[PDB]
Amino acid sequence: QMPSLAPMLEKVMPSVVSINVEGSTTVNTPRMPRNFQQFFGGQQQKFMALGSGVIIDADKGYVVTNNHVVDNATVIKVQLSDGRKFDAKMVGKDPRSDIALIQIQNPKNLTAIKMADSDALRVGDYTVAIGNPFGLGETVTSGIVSALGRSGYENFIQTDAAINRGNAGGALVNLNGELIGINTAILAPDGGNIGIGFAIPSNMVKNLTSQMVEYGQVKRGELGIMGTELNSELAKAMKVDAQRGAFVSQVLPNSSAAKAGIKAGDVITSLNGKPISSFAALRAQVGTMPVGSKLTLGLLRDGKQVNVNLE
Amino acid sequence: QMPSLAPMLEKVMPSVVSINVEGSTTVNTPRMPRNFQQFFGGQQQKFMALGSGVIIDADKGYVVTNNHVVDNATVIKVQLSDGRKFDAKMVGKDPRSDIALIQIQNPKNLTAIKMADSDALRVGDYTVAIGNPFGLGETVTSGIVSALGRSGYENFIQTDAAINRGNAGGALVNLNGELIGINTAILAPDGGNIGIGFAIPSNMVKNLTSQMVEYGQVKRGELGIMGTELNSELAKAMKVDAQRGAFVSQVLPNSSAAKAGIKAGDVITSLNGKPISSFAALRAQVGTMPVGSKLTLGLLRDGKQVNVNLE
Amino acid sequence: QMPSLAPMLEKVMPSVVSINVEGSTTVNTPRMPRNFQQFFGGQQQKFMALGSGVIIDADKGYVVTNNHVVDNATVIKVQLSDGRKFDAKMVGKDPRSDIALIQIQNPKNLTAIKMADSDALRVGDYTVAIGNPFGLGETVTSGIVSALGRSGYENFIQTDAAINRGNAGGALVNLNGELIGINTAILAPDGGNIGIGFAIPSNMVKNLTSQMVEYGQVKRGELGIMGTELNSELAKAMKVDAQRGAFVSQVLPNSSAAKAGIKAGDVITSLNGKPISSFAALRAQVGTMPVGSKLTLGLLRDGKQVNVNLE
Amino acid sequence: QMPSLAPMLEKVMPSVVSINVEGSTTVNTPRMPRNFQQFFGGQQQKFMALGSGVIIDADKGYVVTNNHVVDNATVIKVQLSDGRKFDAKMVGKDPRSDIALIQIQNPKNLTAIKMADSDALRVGDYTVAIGNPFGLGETVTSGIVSALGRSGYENFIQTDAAINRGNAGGALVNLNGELIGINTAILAPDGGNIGIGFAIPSNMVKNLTSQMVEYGQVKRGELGIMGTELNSELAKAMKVDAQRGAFVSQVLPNSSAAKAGIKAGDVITSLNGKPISSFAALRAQVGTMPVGSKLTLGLLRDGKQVNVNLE
Amino acid sequence: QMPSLAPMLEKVMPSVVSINVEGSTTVNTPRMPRNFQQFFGGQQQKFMALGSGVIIDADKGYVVTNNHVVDNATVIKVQLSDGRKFDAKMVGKDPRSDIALIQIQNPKNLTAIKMADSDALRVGDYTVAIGNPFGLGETVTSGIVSALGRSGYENFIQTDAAINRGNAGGALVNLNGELIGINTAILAPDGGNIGIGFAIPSNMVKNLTSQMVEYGQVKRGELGIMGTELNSELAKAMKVDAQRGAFVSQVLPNSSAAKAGIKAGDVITSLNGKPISSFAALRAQVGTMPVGSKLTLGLLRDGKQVNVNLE
Amino acid sequence: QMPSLAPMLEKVMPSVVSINVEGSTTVNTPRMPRNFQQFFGGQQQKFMALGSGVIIDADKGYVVTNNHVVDNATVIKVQLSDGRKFDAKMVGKDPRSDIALIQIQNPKNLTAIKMADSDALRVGDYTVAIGNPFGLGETVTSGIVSALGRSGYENFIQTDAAINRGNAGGALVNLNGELIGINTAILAPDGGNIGIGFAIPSNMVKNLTSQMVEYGQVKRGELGIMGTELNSELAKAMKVDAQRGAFVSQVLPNSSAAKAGIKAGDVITSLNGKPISSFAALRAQVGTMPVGSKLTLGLLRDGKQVNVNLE
Repeated sequence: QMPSLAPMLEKVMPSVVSINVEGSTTVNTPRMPRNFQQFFGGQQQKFMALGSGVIIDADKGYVVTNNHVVDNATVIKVQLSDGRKFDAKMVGKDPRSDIALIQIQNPKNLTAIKMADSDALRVGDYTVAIGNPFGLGETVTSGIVSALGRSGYENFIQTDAAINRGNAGGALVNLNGELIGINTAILAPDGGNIGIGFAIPSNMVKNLTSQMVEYGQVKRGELGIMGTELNSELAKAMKVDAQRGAFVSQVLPNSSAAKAGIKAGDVITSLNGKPISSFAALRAQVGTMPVGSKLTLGLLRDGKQVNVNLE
Repeated sequence: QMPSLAPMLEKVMPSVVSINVEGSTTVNTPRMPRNFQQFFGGQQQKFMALGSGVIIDADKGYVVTNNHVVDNATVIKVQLSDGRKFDAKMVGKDPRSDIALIQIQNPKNLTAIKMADSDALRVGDYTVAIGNPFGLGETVTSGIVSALGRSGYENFIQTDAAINRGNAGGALVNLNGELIGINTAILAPDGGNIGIGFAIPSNMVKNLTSQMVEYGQVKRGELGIMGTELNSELAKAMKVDAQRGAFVSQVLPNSSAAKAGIKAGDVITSLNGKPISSFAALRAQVGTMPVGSKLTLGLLRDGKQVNVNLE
Repeated sequence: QMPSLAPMLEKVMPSVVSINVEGSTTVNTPRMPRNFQQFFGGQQQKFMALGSGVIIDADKGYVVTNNHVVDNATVIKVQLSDGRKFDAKMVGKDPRSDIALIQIQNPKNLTAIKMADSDALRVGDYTVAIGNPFGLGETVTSGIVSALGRSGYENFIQTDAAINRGNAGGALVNLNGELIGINTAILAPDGGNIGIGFAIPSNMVKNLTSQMVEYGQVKRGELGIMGTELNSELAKAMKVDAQRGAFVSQVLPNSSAAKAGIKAGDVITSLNGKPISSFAALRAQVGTMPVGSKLTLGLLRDGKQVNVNLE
Repeated sequence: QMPSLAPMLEKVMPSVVSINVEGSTTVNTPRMPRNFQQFFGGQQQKFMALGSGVIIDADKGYVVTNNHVVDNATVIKVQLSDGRKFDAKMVGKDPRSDIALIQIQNPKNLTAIKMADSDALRVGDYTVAIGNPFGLGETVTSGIVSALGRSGYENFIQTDAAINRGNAGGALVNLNGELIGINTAILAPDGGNIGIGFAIPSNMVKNLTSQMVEYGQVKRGELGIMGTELNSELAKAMKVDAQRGAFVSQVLPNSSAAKAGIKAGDVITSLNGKPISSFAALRAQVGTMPVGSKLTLGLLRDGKQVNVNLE
Repeated sequence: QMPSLAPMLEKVMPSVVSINVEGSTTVNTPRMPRNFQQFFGGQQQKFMALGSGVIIDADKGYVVTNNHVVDNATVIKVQLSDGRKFDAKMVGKDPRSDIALIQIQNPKNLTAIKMADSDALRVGDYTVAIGNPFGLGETVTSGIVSALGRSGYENFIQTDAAINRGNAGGALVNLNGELIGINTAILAPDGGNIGIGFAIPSNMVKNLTSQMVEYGQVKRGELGIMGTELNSELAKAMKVDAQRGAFVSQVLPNSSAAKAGIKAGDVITSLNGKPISSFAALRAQVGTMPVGSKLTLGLLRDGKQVNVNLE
Repeated sequence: QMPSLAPMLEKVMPSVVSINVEGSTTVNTPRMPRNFQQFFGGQQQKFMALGSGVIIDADKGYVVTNNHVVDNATVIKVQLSDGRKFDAKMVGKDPRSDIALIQIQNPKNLTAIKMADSDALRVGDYTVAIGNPFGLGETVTSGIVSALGRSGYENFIQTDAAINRGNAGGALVNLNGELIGINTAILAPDGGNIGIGFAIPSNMVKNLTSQMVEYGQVKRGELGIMGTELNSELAKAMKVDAQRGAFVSQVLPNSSAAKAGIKAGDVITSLNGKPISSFAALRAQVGTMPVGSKLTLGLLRDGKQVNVNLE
C-alpha cells in the first residue's frame, strides 16, 4: 500500500524515552512593587524541565539526552513509550555540546537503539527527528541532512527536520531506524530554534558519552605543545616571510605534535577554516574542545596542514 | 518518470474550495487623538474573512470549513478550483473544535472528497495539507503525521505539514487523496501557527458535521450521573483509603454510567491522563466536549478505567 | 535669603517613614527549558516590597501607607528619617483605594503629621510629594494640584508633582507641611505612573483609616433601597415618559433613601456624571465604594439630584 | 496666607472650554482571520476626538483649538467650565501649525481671554498650561518658558509645563492669566509628547486665526522673486567667489524683495540658521509657511541678511 | 539501499557557487549620545553581503544570483564547491525580480546547470533549494511546489522548501537536478522569509538573464497603445453600457495591440485577475514588468481576453 | 511685576556654552542582507555628538562638560550664547563620574560662572538646569533638590528639574545663578533619563576638575592598608565574636588608616551603608572612587566608624 515511516518508527520508538526533571535553582528575590516602566537590576526556586532521550545501553540502562534538560536536576524520572516509568540518576553532562548521560534504576526489558556511523552521512540523506517541542509529548518529524560540519572537522549536523519555535528535541534517526545524531540547543539557556536544527553526530555522541561513563565528565584536551608568540625572541628570529599568525617554538611534549607531524619553527594560523590570529587564539579554541576531536590546523611553513586527534 | 504528488492532487483539488466571507461586527468607537504613549481602555464594522473548505456532500453541496472563517458572516461566496462561483448559506458552526458547515446554493457538477477512517492513522504516515495561509490563493504543502491525540481519546492530529506564520488552512489529506482531517486554529481569534499544525480527525469531523446538519449545532454531552463531592456526607462515609479525588455517589441516570460500568461509591480522578482534582473539575471537562466523544476516565475502586461514548 | 522648601521639609520629614516589607507569595513552578519563541501558559516565593508611609498617630504609632506595599507581608520594618528602626504589624488594608494602615511596635518619640481638611483644596494650590520612586531612598518633589475629582464626589487629587517611571510614593503635602493626601497607584499590581499622580485626599484617608482601626477593614456600603428594573411589572406601570434608565420601586429601608429624599417611583441614571444604564449598574457602582462616601445621583422624576453619605 | 495659582486660575478657567468631537473617517476593511505572526498590507468609521480650546472672541464666540482635535469632525460640542454646552461649527483649520478655529452657535455670557504680546516673552518666565491629557477632564499644570524659537524667527515656545504621555492640551498662559500661546502637537497624527511641550505663540495664533476668519484658511506665502539656480546661465556669469548656495537672478516682483532690500545677483543660503543648499530648497521652505511670517535669510553678497514679512 | 538525494546533489553542487561581496554604501553620520528613549530622524560605510549563485554558462562563466546580494558591490568573489575561488564582475541586475547576473574572470573547468522548462511544473512536484540562510555555508533543503503564479501569467513559484528566518538562498532544483527557478526575496531590502519561499521560474530567469547580457539591463515594456480615459471626450461617446474601467481609444502603434487583437473602443479592466480601475492603473502595472512578459488582460467589449508578449 | 527667572538667567547664560563634537569610532562591518528575523552576532565611522558645558575659568578658558559628549572626539567646537565660536582641545575626562574638561583656544571676553559650595545644599532648595535634551538648542528647566547622596558620602544630587526622554544636559544652578552641580548620565553609553536627574555636586566637580588639569586624569585612590581576609591565619586568631565581614590585619602604610584612626585587628563591613561582605569587596569599591573622596566605613571592634579623605 502507501509508503509510511510508521513501520520503522514502531521499531525505534521503544528506544526513545520521555524525561521529567524536577530541580531547584538559586534565584534573585523579587523586588516590588513591579513597575513596568523601569529597568531594574537570593532564594531557591523549584523548576520542572522536560525532554527526550534515547536508550543507548539496555543492560546498563544508559540514556543520552540534553544537558539543558537535566541540568540542576534533583529528581529525574523516565517514561518508556509503553508507559513504564523508572527513576534515573545522573552520570555525566557537558554544557559545551549540550549532551548529558543518565542511568535508569532497575532497568528491565529495555531496547537500545543501534547507532550508525555518522562518518557515512551525506547531505541529501533523509532524516527523522523524535522529540517533545511543546511539552505535549513525543512528536516526530522528517526532512533531510541540510549541512555537515565536516563531510560537506568537529562537525555538526544541520537538518531541516526541526520544529519551528520548539525545543531541540531528542533523537535524529535515519531511514533504517539508526541513531545518526542527537538534536541539540545552540542557544543554551534556551531550548530553541534558529530556523534549522543542529545535532551532535552519533560518533561524537558515542565518544562524548563513553567519557562521561569513565570520568563523570568529558576531558578537555587543551594541548598546544609549548611555543612562543610571533614577533617574540625565539619566534621573530626565524622566517617572518609571510608573517602574521601564531608561532610555534617547541613540539617535544609529543602531544599530537610528534603526531601532528609538527616540529619547532612552525606558525599555525588555521583551525578548520577560521584564521588563527594570535597564539592564545589557538590555546583557547583548541582547549575548549572534547577529547578525541578531529580538528584541522592549516599550518604555515610553505605547505603543511594535518588533522589532530585529541590526546 | 519523477515521483510527484501532482497526479493525486489533480483528483483532489476539485473538492477543495475557496471561501470569501463578508461580515459585520460590533466594534468600539475609536477614541482620539491617538497617543502612542498611552495605555487606553460602539459601531458596526464590515470585515472580510477568507479561507478554505472541502466538499463533503456533492448532492447536498455541504462544505466543511473553519468557524473562525465563517463566523459573523453576512454573505459567503465559494469558488471551485475550476473558477465557478456559488453563494452559500451557513448551516452550523462550533467554536470549540473550530469546525463549521456551509451549504452551496444551486450545487451542480460537484465532486465530494472521500473521507478515510481516521482511526487507521499512524505517526509516520504521510500527509499533505491544502489551504490559503496568506490570502494569495490555494497553497499545498506536505509532511507526516507528527502526533496523534489518541492512537499515539478526544484526539487531535499534529502534522509538520503546516505553514509558518500562516492561517491554519483547510484540508489534511493522505496519499490516496482521502480526507484524514481538517486543519484548525487552536489560538482562536487568530488563525495562526504554534509551530506545528493541528487538525480535527476526519471521523470527528464527520460526527461533528452530521450534528450541525441535524441540529444547527453540535450537542454538548455534559453528563456525569449525580454524585456527591469527596469528603462530604455520603462520600466520606465509604473508603477514603487512597482518597484525594472526585467522588461518585450515584449512577442510575444510566448515562454511560450503567454503560461506563460505573456504580455508586466510585471515585474518578482521570480524563485521558490529566488528574481529576475536584468533582466540578469533572462536570466541566466532560461537559464542554462534543457528543459521541470517546474520552477515558481512570476510575478509582482498586482497578477500573473504561471508555465512554457521549449520549 | 533664597526661597526654599527645606525649612518646612525639616518639620515634615520626621513624620515620613520608610517601610521595608518581606513577604511570601504563591507562584507557578517555572517550566523549562525556557524557549523565548513560545507563548506558554505551585510554590512559595519570597519577595521584598518597599515604600513610604506617614505617621498619623504618634501615641498609637499608626502609619498609613499603600496596600500595594504591604500586601502579603510577613515581616514589616519601619525606619524614621533619623535612623531608628521599629517593627510594625499590619492593622488594615484596602485594595480599592490602595490605602493600608500599620502599627509600630514600641513607638517612642514619634511625630505625627497634621492632616489638613482636603475639602479646602483648589486647583492651583501648591503641593509637594515625599516618597521612594526607585528604591534609592526618600525623594521629594513639588508641583501643583492639577485636578480635583470633586471640587473641580468620591474625589481624587491629580498632581503634576509625580515622578516619571516611579512607584507612587507616599505623602502629598501642602506648603504649611500638612497632609493633603496619600499618593496612590491606579494601575494596581504595578506601582506605576500614568504620567501624572493621583492621591486619595486626606479626609478620605482619615475616614478610610478610622475604619481599618475599628473593623480591620473598610466596610463596603453596597446599599440601593429595593427597587425593580425599568420595563418590569411595577416599573413600567408608571411614567415611562423620558424612559431609559434604572428604575426605583421602594425606599423604606431608610438607607440614605429616606435620607436621599428618594421615594417610590424614581428612576436614577447618574452617579457623579456617568449615566446609569441598567439597575445592576447601580447596585455595583454604589457597592464597591467605601462607607461615608459622598457620591451624587442624578435622579429622574422631572428635577431631582441629591448627594448621599454611605450608611 | 499660602501662595497659590487658584486665584488667577479662577479668572481664566471660564475662557477655557472643553471640546467633544464626533466625526467619521474612511478606513480599510479589516482582513481576517487576524494572524499576529504576519505583516499584512474601504468603509466609513465613526470616531470621537476630544480636546481643549480657548475663547478668543466673546461676541462672535470664536474658539481656538487644535486641528488634530477638530479634523474630520461632523458634530462638534463645547462645554464651558460652568457646565453650559453649545454647538459649534468649524471656521478654519491649519495642519501645519496644528491650529484651528471654531464658532459657538448662540454664544451668551462668554468670557474671552486677554492675549498677551508674545514678543515680550523671555526664557525664565513662568507659564501654566490648561488642557485634557487623558480625556479625564481639565487638568492644569505649571512650569517655565524653556526655549524660544526666536527671542532665545518663525518661533515656537518650548515649555516644561507639559504632561508626560498626554495629548498637547490647550492653553499656555502666564501669571497674569493672559494667553501666551496654544500648546500643539508636533507629532501630528498623534496628540503626543516628545518630553517637553511646544506651543504656537499668541501673536502667531492671533495672525493665523484672523486669516481663518477672513479666508477659511491661512494663506501660504510661497514667494521668492524669480531667480535662476546657481551655476546656470545668468547665475554662473557673475561672482562665484564663495559659491555653493541658492542664486537669485531677479527681484522685480517687489514681493519683500524690493522690501527685503534684495536685488539681482544675490545668493541666499540661509533661513533662520539652516543653510540653504539648493534653490528649490528655498522655494519649498519659504512656501509652506503662514503669511505674515518673520523669517530671516542669511544672504550672500559680502554682507547681507534682512528679515521678511510674508506678503 | 536507502533512498537519498545525495546522489543527484553530487551532480548539481558543482554548479552552485558561493558569493562574497564587499561593498560600500552612503550612510547617515550617527548622532549622539544615543538616547534609547528618543525617536530621532553623510559618510561611506563598507559592508559585506553574502549569498549563492548558479553557473548558467560555463564557457562564458555567467552566474545568476540575487540583486540584494550583489547590489552596491565593489568587489565580488566566488567560491566553487570544490574550493577554487575566482573574481567576478557584475554584468546586470534587476531590483524588481531580485535577479542579477555576474561573470567569472578566468573561468576554467566549470559546470553549468541544465535549466528545465518551467512551463512544465505542477503543484505537487518535488523541489529542493540550495542556498546560505545564516552565512554558515551551503545548506540544502527539500519540499514541493506549493503554488504556481500561473499554471495553478507573470508567475512565481511558491515552495515549502524554504528555511525559517533565513535569507532566500539561491537555487530551486527538481529531482533530476535541473534548475526550475531562483529563490528570491519579496521583502527587498531584507533577505527574508514570509513563511514560504518564492522563486522566479527558470524560463523567466532565462529571459531576464539574456537581457542583462544584451543590454546591461532588462528592458521595461511600458506599452499601452494610446488611448483616452473612460468618461472623457472620445471615450464616453461610445458604449458606456457596463462602464467602470479603463477605456482604450487607439491601437495603431501595433504594440501587441495589433497583436493583442485589440482595436479602438475597447475598455480593459483586468491584468491577471486584479480589476483595472483607472487608465493609468494600466499604464503603471503593465510598465514595471520585464519584456517578454506573458500577462493577460480581461478586456471589455462583450467577450474579449487575450494574452500579451511584451515588445 | 511678575516673578521670573529670566533676570538671573541673563546673568548665567553667557557662562553656558554649546559643544559640537566631531569624532570617529571603530565599528563592525555591516553583514548583509539584513534579515529582521535573525539574531546575528572592523571600520572607522564618523559620528557627531552634541552637548552643553559651563565656563569654569575665564582666563584659561576651561570648560566642564560630560565625558559622554566629548569622548572619542577628533574636533570639538564651542559656541557662546552670544554667537561666537571657538575651537577647543580636550584636557581630561572621567567615565566614572561622566565629567570631562576642555580648553578653549584663544579665549576672549569670557564669563566664568561662580561655583557655590555644594556642602550647603538642602533637599527643598530650588534648582534650574540648563542643557540641550533634543539637539534643538539651549533649553532651561527648573525644579528642586529631590535627594542628596549625603546631606540627606560620595554624594550625588537628584533633582526633579530634568527633562523626560532627554540627554542629561549640562549645568545645575541655584537661584543666585551659582553652579551647584553638573547634570550627568548614569546610564553611560546613553545620555538618558531614569525619570529624575542626577548631578555631580559642584565641590566634587571642582575637585575632579583640578585633577584633570594637573594630571590629565583623576587619580584613583585604591588604598586599603594591607590586611588579611576574615577566617584566615592572622584574622581568625582574634575576636570572631560578631564575625561575618572584611578583616583588617595591618595599618602601617599610614594611608588614611593612621588617619582613619584604624589599627590592626579591625573588621570593616560598611561603605556608606552597603554591608562590606568580602575583603576584596572593599578593595574594589574603595578603589574605583576619585581621590579626595569622603566615604565612610562602618568599622567593627565594638564601636567605630570614621570618614576617610582619599590620599
